Amino acid sequence: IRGWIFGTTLDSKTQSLLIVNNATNVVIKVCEFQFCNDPFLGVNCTFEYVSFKNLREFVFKNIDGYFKIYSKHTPINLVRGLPQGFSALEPLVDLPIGINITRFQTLL
Amino acid sequence: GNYNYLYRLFRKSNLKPFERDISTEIYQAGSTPCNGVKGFNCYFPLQSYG
Ligand SMILES: *[C@@H]1O[C@H](CO)[C@@H](O)[C@H](O)[C@H]1NC(C)=O
Ligand SMILES: *[C@@H]1O[C@H](CO)[C@@H](O)[C@H](O)[C@H]1NC(C)=O
Repeated sequence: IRGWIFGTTLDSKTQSLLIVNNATNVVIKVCEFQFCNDPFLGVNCTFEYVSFKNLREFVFKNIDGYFKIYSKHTPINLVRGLPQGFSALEPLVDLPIGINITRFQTLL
Repeated sequence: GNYNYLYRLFRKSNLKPFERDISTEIYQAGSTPCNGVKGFNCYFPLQSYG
């Protein structure tokens, strides 16, 4: 898993947000995009930003035109599903994206 | 008149706080689907102060 897309129509006549994770970099972008019918990662611009054995956890929420990201990392044993235990996610970013959101999709 | 400056006079629903929306689809003002053409109850949602 290496990115996400969020929006109302997700492409075409409305704005949407893209996130991509790129080995050492991260890229975040907003546009009236026209992505693929079946998106991929491997071998306009009205906002832009740049920077089993493990479980990565995230929360995405949109409030007052800001988009808030929280995250956590942990090692794990359980192969089947989310492990019984406890840790709390901590804030990464609070982005002034302004768009409306209704749908999302994972990139992998 | 200067027409570089525009305001939206019609929308489907009110903005959420700090919501931004640049979309330019034809506003359907009534019963009939507009399919991206102007007409009776089918309007461009932007206007200018001029
Ligand atoms: C992806 O990361 C590589 C390695 O840092 C970098 O060369 C490349 O420019 C990044 N992609 C973008 C869109 O900048
Ligand atoms: C946000 O987008 C959805 C899907 O198009 C729409 O139903 C809703 O009315 C929009 N919300 C606002 C506050 O405009």
